[PDB]
Amino acid sequence: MTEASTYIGTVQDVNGANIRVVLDINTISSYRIGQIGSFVRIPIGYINLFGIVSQVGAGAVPDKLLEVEPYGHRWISVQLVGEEGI
Amino acid sequence: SEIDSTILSQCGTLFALRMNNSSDRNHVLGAVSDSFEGLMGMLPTLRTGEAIIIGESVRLPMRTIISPPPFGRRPDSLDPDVTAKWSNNRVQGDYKEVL
Amino acid sequence: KKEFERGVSQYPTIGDKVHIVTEPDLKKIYGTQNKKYISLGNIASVDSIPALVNIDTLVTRHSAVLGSTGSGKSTTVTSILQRISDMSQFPSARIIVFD
Amino acid sequence: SYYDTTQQLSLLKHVLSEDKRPIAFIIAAGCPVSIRHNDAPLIPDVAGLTRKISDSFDSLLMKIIQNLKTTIPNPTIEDILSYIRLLQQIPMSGKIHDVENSVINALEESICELIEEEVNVDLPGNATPYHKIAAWINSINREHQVEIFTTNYDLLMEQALEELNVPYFDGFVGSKRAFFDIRTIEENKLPSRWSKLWKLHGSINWQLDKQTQTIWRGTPSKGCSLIHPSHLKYMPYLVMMDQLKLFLNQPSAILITCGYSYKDQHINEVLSQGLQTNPNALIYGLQYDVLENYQEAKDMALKRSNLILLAKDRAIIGKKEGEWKPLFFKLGDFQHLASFLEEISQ
Amino acid sequence: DIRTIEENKLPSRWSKLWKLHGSINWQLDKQTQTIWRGTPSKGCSLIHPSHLKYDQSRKMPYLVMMDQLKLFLNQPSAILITCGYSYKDQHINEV
Repeated sequence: MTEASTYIGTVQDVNGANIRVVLDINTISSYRIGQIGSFVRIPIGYINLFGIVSQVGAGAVPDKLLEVEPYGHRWISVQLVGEEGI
Repeated sequence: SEIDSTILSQCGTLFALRMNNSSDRNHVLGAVSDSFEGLMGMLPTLRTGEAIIIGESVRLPMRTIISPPPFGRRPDSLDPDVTAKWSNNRVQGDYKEVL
Repeated sequence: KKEFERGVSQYPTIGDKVHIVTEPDLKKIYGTQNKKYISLGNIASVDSIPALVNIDTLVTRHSAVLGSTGSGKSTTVTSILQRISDMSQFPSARIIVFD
Repeated sequence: SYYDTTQQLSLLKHVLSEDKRPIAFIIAAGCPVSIRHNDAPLIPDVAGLTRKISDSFDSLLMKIIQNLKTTIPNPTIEDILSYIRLLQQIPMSGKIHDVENSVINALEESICELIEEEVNVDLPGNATPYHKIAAWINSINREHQVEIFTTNYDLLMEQALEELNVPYFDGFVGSKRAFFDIRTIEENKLPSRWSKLWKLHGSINWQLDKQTQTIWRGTPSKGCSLIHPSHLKYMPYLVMMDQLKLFLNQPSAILITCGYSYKDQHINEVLSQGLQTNPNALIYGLQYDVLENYQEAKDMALKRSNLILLAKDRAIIGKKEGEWKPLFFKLGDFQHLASFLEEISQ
Repeated sequence: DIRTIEENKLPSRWSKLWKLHGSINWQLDKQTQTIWRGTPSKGCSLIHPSHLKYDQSRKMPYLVMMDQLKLFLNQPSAILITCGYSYKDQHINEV
């Protein structure tokens, strides 16, 4: 059905090992939402890609989005760490 | 990050494995002459064994998986095993011979 | 129908269709008929491809291996040295290791 | 010229972990032979049935065998049954074997009784592979339900799927007589939760009531069965094969055959037609034997690109034969496939 | 030709003719199941095609014509006229 429990957002930019994710939870802010030291899980078909948050706020927004819309910051920057095998 | 740049710049081929910190990655990227932006962003998340061969010895910069050596002979230093030695019961010693 | 040569001749225009590279195309790209190149591993995408690497440029020009201590660089170096010094193919190898 | 097992298994695990793609199965006679109840196999393969018929029954049987072998190789039970029914089609057919007829009508009944009493073997405890498959079926709430096709005459699928009560539908609707329905097959207006199981070669509980010439399933009577491979009645076979063909035309459809020997003829042709019609269809042919023993499978693999044939020693993929990278690929065995399915289930 | 039946892309003014029981100019091919139509062969003809074991499925003209009739009937049409039928065939009656 809808986005189940433990849902944050969708990937919207890949630079190899620097993922940028757009938040979907409007005003949850409370397991707390992704902090700086928190981990996130990205499942790809069968395996889960684990990553660590690195930047939250205006630091994760792409350069051109800031020039276009500098008042909305709902982005986080994830750096991939490792993957879970079989 | 410690190797002289004037020496690392003269090496024809580089086998870039996983580099964690940022100084090493910058120092390596500054010493490579055939860079693809698609692959050079993959350095921090390379698997244990994967290599990125770049230089004059290959037609294109390729991301490979080096064929493992056959089991039974792998590089392993014979350093003392701390946990195994510390888990043993303490026997009486003869320190007169040590002197 | 000759081979894969670096550098394009005429650039695409608006509306040109973009496809995806299949495994035979990868064999065409990363393959060569020269006798100097030696297979050292497999490409990450599909494991059926050999990673051909020249050996004249590897030794004569220079080489270098860089990576973190947790990335298993010792195993990679051991595999490379064992592959270069194969007895059946290279009976007259000459290597000195400053362990 | 070389293939690696690990990448193939990884690809298959990736495929099975998508709920958008409809999934199906083919459970041939090679699965029951893979489980041992007593020292003897729980259900022998077609060669076992042929040997049992030969040593259990004599002169007219040998005459029929010689007549069929005059132009055909080593026979099966289906071959001799089809020959018997073809003889029954002609009224004055008793002069072919100089038996004056009316004896073949009893010999076929005796053979049917023997087969129906032999195949009723019951299922062992909850450790059977079919139980693992049934548990995997309802583990995930897939939006497209998995269909199952079986060529087996027995009822191991029924017992296994009912021991772990799961949604089920085989075409027959009813409680006392279980009259076979055709319309409800064709509209396909059923909730997604209900599973679909279809027996192409017929079961042992099927009884032909004659009289009004109607078919019904239920309690297995003595001697009266519908074991027919295809038969030539003036039918479940045609509509059910049409259902299989319609399924193979669905976009991004995956079909896995376990224990199938590809020796049948109509099944191979309908599979080839389905593969050629929709290029997005994909069939995983899983065998447990040397690849050289399946000539028809080799021809289909060399003809249809989107058919993947995997054998114990060699494997042909994309019209290119090859060998495993250092027998391998134990996934051909039914037990190993069931363990794989139950470990991927969680 | 078989596929052009299924794409059904034909001129609007063009009509369709199907012979359910076959013709006297159809002739099979010894090498493979072809059933090509041409000059009436000397003695060789396809009359009442019912013995082919469905070899090389969909190549039999009977099944494709039957499916064409079925798909036409399934169309939300409103007219169908028959003449001279004795209703002595079970296969046509059932469909």
